[PDB]
Amino acid sequence: PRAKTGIVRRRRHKKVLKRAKGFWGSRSKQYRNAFQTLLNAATYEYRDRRNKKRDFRRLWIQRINAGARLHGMNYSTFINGLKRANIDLNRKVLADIAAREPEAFKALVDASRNARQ
Amino acid sequence: FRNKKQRKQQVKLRKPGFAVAKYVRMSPRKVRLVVDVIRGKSVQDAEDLLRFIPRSASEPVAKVLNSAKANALHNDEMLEDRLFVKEAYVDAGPTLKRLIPRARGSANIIKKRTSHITIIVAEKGNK
Amino acid sequence: HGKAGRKLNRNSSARVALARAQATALLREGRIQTTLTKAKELRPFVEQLITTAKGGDLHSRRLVAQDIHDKDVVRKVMDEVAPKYAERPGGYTRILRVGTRRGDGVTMALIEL
Amino acid sequence: AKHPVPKKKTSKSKRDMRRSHHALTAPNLTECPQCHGKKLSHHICPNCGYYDGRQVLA
RNA sequence: GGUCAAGAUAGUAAGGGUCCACGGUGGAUGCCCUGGCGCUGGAGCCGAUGAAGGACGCGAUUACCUGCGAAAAGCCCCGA
RNA sequence: AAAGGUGAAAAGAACCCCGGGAGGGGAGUGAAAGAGAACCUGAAACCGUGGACUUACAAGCAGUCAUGGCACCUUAUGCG
RNA sequence: GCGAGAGCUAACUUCCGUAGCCGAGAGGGAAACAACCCAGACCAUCAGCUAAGGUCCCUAAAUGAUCGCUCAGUGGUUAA
RNA sequence: GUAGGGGAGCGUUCAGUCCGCGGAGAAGCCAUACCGGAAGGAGUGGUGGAGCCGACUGAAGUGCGGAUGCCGGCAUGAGUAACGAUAAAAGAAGUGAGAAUCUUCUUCGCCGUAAGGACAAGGGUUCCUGGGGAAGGGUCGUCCGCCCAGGGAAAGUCGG
Ligand SMILES: CC[C@H]1OC(=O)[C@H](C)[C@@H](OC(=O)N2CCC[C@@H]2c2cccnc2)[C@H](C)[C@@H](O[C@@H]2O[C@H](C)C[C@H](N(C)C)[C@H]2O)[C@](C)(OC)C[C@@H](C)C(=O)[C@H](C)[C@H]2NC(=O)O[C@@]21C
Ligand SMILES: [Mg+2]
Ligand SMILES: [Mg+2]
Repeated sequence: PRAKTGIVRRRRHKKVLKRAKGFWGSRSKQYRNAFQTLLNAATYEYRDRRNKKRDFRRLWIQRINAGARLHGMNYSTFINGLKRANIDLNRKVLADIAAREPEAFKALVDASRNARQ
Repeated sequence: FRNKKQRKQQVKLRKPGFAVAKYVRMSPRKVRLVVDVIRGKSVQDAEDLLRFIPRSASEPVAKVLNSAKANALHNDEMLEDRLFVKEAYVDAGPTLKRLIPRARGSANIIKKRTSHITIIVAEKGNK
Repeated sequence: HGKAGRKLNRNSSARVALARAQATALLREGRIQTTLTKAKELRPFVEQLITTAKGGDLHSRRLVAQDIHDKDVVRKVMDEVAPKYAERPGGYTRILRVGTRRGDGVTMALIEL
Repeated sequence: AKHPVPKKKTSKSKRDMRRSHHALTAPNLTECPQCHGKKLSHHICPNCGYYDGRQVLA
């Protein structure tokens, strides 16, 4: 018996061509280019998962030394204080305190200054 | 509602103020230029603009507009001094492909594109 | 540049043929419908022809015969039209614009005297 | 061959952008002081053949 | 509230972009069979009594195909 | 070479309207005309009309991740 | 890279020896950059510590501490 | 983790078996935010209008982005180059739904050892009349060498 492609390819093709959403020009309309775009998208996808994790910590650190410097300190110094006050092991959350709770952030600056000098 | 089978016997499908000139021996883009000035204009302005637009697509277009008018009145009861070009568009009909001879033996194909000129009349009504 | 002042659209011989051709037509018919431009160029040549004829003497006649090669039109211009224009300080030619043609899409005009 | 030739297909975008000036300008239609059919400024009214008096037949 | 100054910021779309709705084009896909292929078996020569294959015809009206052959879309006999 | 397909049945659309016509809109037939003779389905490329969000200090393998704005609510209201 | 021949103790040169990497190796660094430096990616996280490299702003983190040097932008184009 | 070797599976057509579904709507097509570790699979809705899913087992013309691949459709260049001898053309009148282009009149201009006329070859009804106006005609046609019908072709001496 004969077993022509019929239905299999078009379905295979529509799947790809639907991942292609706000894809500019041919990248959303023609299969070969839509599919091709996705290979490169795969690189970006797998990489950006572990990248966001560097991206955020960066943002986190930036907010910390901003507030640390508001109370005559800095990230390097502040963190060492909290480290030297072993009791203090915030690390995660610490950026939100600086940004939302200034009263609370000050307390932790004052504790960090002790454990150091 | 019931089902599809029933609906088809129940509600029988109308095309109010619609008329189409099918298989018009003219290129779509060429025809669109004319149709583009007629969109949204009052059926009377449309009739007049057409008589003065120097393009040859003017005649066929005008002919659809008068048919759409007639249809709106006769087949649909609608009142004339309330009429306007709700919608108008040109779609492409089947291309007449012809073979032209060229230098040093080669041939080419001339595309003699056809048009489907449809215009839709509606009653304006501010209120 | 090109700050000249005349207008052809063919070759020397032809420009003169057209001029004389349409001049005979207007003078014979009194009103001709032609292309706007073609009519514009005609206006002065025909206006100048009436002034020559406005002489009345043989020379004035014979001069008209250099451009009007129709025995009858020369008589019409000499003996009929020019005398009627006696106290008109030149100007009998008027151009009206009729409106666009089908084939070329050219704007037509009328020229009458 | 056919010496200067296009390098890449021009996109639907790029092709369309070039046509942003191709739109016809509607004639400025006036209404005839007589026969009351619309006409072109500086031309004889098509309908009556008027231009102050009647010049053209019908 | 108004004039002057200093800042900041919105909306316009000639045309474009993404998405949605509705269409046109085109003939994939599904369904179908009026057409083919293979194997198995049967059957297996035609012609000077003029073949195989054709030309020109034959119709009330006939270009094409069919059937025919100036007795020409048919004539006679037998059977169903 | 390529070329298939109205409908169960031609009941193949009398009559009306715009148009020289082509083409359409109705009326009628039919279960359906969402089958009308460019007659089964009618993908995609491609060409359009309409709507949403948008774009006229911008350097671009066109995505990807993050956040904000607008819109929407039929595996779908914390979820997108 | 190291150890030699060839070659000008030239070549991003050639031909061996030997180790490591690329080939088939993503991630960090070295602006950019197969090979150098660090380190071998089973998947998920809007957690933590470190390597080489860094901590004025672009750009994560001391415009750090102490005793000195250079004043040529040397740093951030080679010799007699 | 490349060549390569090894393992487990997804999907398509056909077949045998079983369970079924379907004009109160099958396949196919279209939309989707659901499921599975992947190939993939389901729900709902929309179209369609007569066939078909699931499970086991069997067999293959069984899975496509590439081959300056083949067939077909459609884009780009682009409303661009061109519209085929630089022998012109003008006006009037007519016809017609419609006229630069068709008819007629008066001019103009180009050939005139030809761009006139008569054979031969070759072509095959192109001839004439009346109609037509899809397509062919590089534009447009009311016209034509195009389309339809009817007609026309005459030999003892001319060629054979
Ligand atoms: C006149 C048109 C005619 O072209 C020519 O004849 C010119 C003159 C000829 O030049 C020539 O052949 N020559 C011979 C040398 C002088 C002249 C030349 C060469 C290069 C550029 N210009 C002129 C080419 C340029 C030459 O290419 C050249 O070939 C060389 C072998 C190598 C060159 N490379 C390096 C760029 C290439 O361009 C080729 C081989 O043709 C014949 C090109 C191929 C594609 C070809 O056959 C075309 C279809 C050709 N046939 C046709 O009918 O039309 C064409 C286009
Ligand atoms: Mg030295
Ligand atoms: Mg391909």
